[PDB]
Amino acid sequence: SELDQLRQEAEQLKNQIRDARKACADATLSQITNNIDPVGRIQMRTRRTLRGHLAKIYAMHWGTDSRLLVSASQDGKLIIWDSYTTNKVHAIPLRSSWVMTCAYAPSGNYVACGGLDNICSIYNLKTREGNVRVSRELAGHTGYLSCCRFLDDNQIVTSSGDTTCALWDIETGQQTTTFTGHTGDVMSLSLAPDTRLFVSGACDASAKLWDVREGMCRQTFTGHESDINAICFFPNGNAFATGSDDATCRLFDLRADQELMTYSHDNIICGITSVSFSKSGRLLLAGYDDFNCNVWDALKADRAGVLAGHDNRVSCLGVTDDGMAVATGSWDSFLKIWN
Amino acid sequence: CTLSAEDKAAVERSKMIDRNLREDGEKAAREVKLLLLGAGESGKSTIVKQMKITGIVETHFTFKDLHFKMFDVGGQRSERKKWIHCFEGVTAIIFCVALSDYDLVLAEDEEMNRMHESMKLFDSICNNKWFTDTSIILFLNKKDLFEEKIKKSPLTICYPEYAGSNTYEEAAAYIQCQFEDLNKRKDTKEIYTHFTCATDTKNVQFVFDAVTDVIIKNNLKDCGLF
Amino acid sequence: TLIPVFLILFIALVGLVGNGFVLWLLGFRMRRNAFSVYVLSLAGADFLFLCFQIINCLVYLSNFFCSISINFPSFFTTVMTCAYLAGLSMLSTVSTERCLSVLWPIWYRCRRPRHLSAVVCVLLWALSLLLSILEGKFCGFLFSDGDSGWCQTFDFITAAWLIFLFMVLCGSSLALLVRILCGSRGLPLTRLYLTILLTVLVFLLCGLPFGIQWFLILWIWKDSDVLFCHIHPVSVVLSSLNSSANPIIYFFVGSFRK
Amino acid sequence: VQLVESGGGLVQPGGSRKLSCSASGFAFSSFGMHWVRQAPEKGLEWVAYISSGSGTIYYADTVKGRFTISRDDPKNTLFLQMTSLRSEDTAMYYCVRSIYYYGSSPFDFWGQGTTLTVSGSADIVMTQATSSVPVTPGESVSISCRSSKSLLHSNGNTYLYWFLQRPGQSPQLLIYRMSNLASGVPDRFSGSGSGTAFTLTISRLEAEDVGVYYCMQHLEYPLTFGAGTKLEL
Amino acid sequence: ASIAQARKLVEQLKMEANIDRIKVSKAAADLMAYCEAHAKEDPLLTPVPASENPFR
Ligand SMILES: CC(C)CCC[C@@H](C)[C@H]1CC[C@H]2[C@@H]3CC=C4C[C@@H](O)CC[C@]4(C)[C@H]3CC[C@]12C
Repeated sequence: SELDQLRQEAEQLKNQIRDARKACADATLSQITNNIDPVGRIQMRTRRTLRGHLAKIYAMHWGTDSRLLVSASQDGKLIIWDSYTTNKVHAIPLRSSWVMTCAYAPSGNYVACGGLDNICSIYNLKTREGNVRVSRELAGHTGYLSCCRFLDDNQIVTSSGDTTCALWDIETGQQTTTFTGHTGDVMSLSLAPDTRLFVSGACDASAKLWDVREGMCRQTFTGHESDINAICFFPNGNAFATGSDDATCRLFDLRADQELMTYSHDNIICGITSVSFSKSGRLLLAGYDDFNCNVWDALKADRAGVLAGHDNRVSCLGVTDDGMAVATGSWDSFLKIWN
Repeated sequence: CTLSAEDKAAVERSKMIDRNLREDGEKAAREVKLLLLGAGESGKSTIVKQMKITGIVETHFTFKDLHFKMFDVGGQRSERKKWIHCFEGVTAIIFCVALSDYDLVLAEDEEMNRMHESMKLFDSICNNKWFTDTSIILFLNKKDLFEEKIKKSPLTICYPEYAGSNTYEEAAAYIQCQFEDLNKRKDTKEIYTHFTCATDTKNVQFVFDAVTDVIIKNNLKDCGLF
Repeated sequence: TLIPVFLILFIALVGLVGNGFVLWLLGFRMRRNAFSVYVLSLAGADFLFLCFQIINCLVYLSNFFCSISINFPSFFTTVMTCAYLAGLSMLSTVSTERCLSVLWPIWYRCRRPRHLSAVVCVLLWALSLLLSILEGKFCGFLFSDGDSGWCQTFDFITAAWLIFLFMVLCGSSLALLVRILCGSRGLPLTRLYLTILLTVLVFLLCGLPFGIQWFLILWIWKDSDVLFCHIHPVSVVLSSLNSSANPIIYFFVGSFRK
Repeated sequence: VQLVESGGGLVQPGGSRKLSCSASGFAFSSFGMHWVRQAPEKGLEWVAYISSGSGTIYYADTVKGRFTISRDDPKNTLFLQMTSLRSEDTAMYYCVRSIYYYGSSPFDFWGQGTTLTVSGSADIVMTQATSSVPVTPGESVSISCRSSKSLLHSNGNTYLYWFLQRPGQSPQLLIYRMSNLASGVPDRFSGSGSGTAFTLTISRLEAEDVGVYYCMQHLEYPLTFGAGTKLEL
Repeated sequence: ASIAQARKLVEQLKMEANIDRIKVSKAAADLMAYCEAHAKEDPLLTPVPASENPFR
């Protein structure tokens, strides 16, 4: 059986990568970063409460101008808020009520949402007709859209539930690059600050670092045990942190190909639903299923506070690009802005 | 007062947007949502054609001043847990089992049956965390082909512990009770089991009666009586 | 008679805190159904009634201890009566809404107007206000003078209105109970039946007797002067117990049970 | 996107005439509306403002309580009802479209106008330092407009607008909120200015920049224009 | 054809295994150095004064 010798070839390749990583790591993050004095406690007050969603919210994304944010929900509604003055800038009605993700374009002219209808539709905010209309429907996946993020006004990567990430091209309509290699249910997605790489998480507890330019899986990170739910880069671009269903949040590293710290706690027994990083990268914020977000000192693995404000499961979370505030959505249908 | 003219018009634009979200939520909270489930070729398409006249498939039908939405999810060949937590708060579940598939072993992994996979599916859906109060409207499909297939072959192939003389009544009642036994909690949920065929003329009334019971419970929940 | 006055002061302060928290929560920081309008207006009537109970408590306590001998205005009892009648009418219409939710389920889900709760609240408040200001005018609390002979005929018809509200409460509760215990399947029978009886017994034992003794006993007995020294403080304590228990029954155990 | 305006013409003094403006091509139910008039030789002058959903209506103090603005949402048609047509209401009536959310560009699309020939001390006044500037093409120009009160609100937005009227054409929008270009306007235009002092800097002028340039404030109501500077070749 | 799938998987592993990695302590120092050098421009660690808070 040539498949058996091919499998033992792959097994010794696993062995080589395992001892390469083991010889690669000498000191952890916590041994060399124990000597920095900790933050301590952080008291973030709910500065705003954006209400107007009626069913559960699974998605949120901040603007690059750090003032407008978009949010998606199961009442078929995509709402752009003015986070300073709680005003609803726009309210987009969706053709499919089952949406699991949303993005807000870096230029600010587009939003994209997609869900169980296997289509990450794209909506045009800036219109001469005054209304938000749908511009392109990106129908090429056979599993549900778990994440879709804009690279540019014309390019968008779409994580999907059919194990496949896909670089798209909004002008034509067709996926120029297809990213395969995960074995179950790709759940999340995070773009590099230079937007030339991206990571993704799946339900085989593996985080794969990709390459937008050619379309290959450059690295693979396996340190979890349960299904990865959300993922995020460190702001420097060299590291990323992820969160899975085993109440464990891990900070992996691109340039060393390694896990740096585990941000688990002995008291937490519910799955992370969303993660994000602060502007300096000092804080890691993780949404949770026990209804409240937890802030973590990213360099000491200490919980620096709890953003307890929600009645139901925190589903989505994000820090602004100026680092000013944190918006958390939840299943009780209330965005809260913390500062 | 301490606002501009433009920020004043922004505030009233947001108030109009609030108003339209309120109307659309009141419209969408008075319609009945049903999650249609089942195995492969269980007769789900048959009852879609009965109640009517890629990705998720949604069916709109109305019946006696009640507007229904029925969400077929058979095309979702993915992990069930994520998109099944997206489906809580649904009024009822229409679960489809074909009676005639008791002796049909599965087309893939030939050691395994349709009926025991349908039992495994029913156990996972009924004992779910997200469906602890949801009334399951079980539909038992193809009674006619079950008659011409139980006149010739016994049900002891699928249920050897069954002890009956292979007629229309007791074999169907045994497999009905075998499906009903799959609850851990028989006091929260209410399972509504029906027998039907493609020729059967009125079985949307069964769904209507089950959702009228669920609507009574939700009307009492909305009046504080829970 | 000092300890009934202290008791109604304590129960009225508790009812103030409960109805104020209900008013803030349902007015600003929570969503409202088509049913929470009734709870909000019942808490408003409740707040008005127990504020006037505190000030009628406090003027008596001042004239007892400090000997200030202040005078409360004569038309404050009219608005206190309006608050009490509006509170009992909210109780009756809550029972009627629960009965219509069960007996007509498809109508209550799909075809109920969204403004019906506000329309019913405005009509019942206006009718209670109308009969209270009419009683205050024709009986000597409004515009400084009144005749007892035309006071009695309208005080009896307001007592008849109270009895009509009580029988509407009982009829709707009985219809709801027979429809649930006869033809229902998936419901929590026991807690629902106990809460229906709790609402009816709280109504009969607490809200109704104060109106009966002011509206009706005061005139029919003709010897109420000896009775008032004992009957008038325990009855208004009972109505204050209704007032402090209405937010707990109709909002707190309903929604804040989680 | 077109706003064709009907009605208008030669009327009698003290008469009545309903001017109309039928929108077609956009979601007119989500747009605020204005009427802005100009005299045959003076600058522009704001008339009224009805918003989306007809909730909020202001008027010019010259004609408050005598005009009547009214929108129709299903048919997408805008009305101005005028009664007792005095002789100071001979003007060119423009149907202006505007929309107010964060990042929006009010006063962007204007109607073709309609002529109607007929035979306030706290208002922030806009002063234009000239009315005619002779400029050769390819030359950098600076048009100045002066306020009477600081237009920098506490939120940060400086509600100053720069319009343009080609001779024979309807007005367009160039600069909204003192520093932001409109869409379709070439990037050679650049307005800037501190509190009460504003300069619109045209650079590399061509033949299509010849016209009259208006500075409107939008801090308060009424909206007040400057005189306008007719650029010439 | 599982032979093709296993061959594609093993070519993916043989191109992934031949990469160069830095020491983990160097990366840890780089993460800590970015967090030190950008700590002033972070409005979430320290409570920024309310004049330049845009959120109340
Ligand atoms: C007819 C007029 C004179 C009666 C005035 C009644 C006054 C005192 C007040 C007291 C509390 C008020 C209610 C408080 C709550 C609301 C909820 C709001 O969404 C609709 C109006 C409604 C229902 C108000 C109606 C008017 C009301 C009952």
